[PDB]
Amino acid sequence: MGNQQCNWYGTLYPLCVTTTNGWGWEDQRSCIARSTCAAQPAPFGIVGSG
Repeated sequence: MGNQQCNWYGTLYPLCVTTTNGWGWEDQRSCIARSTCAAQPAPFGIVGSG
């Protein structure tokens, strides 16, 4: 397991790489596109430990 996360201005969201083309939905929850997920500035960005 090794996916990127979306520290969304504080909250957390799973990244939607297939919907990396904007906001998407997956994992029975809402996923945020790749850059829209993490590409955002700090403290926004890729979350997770690895």
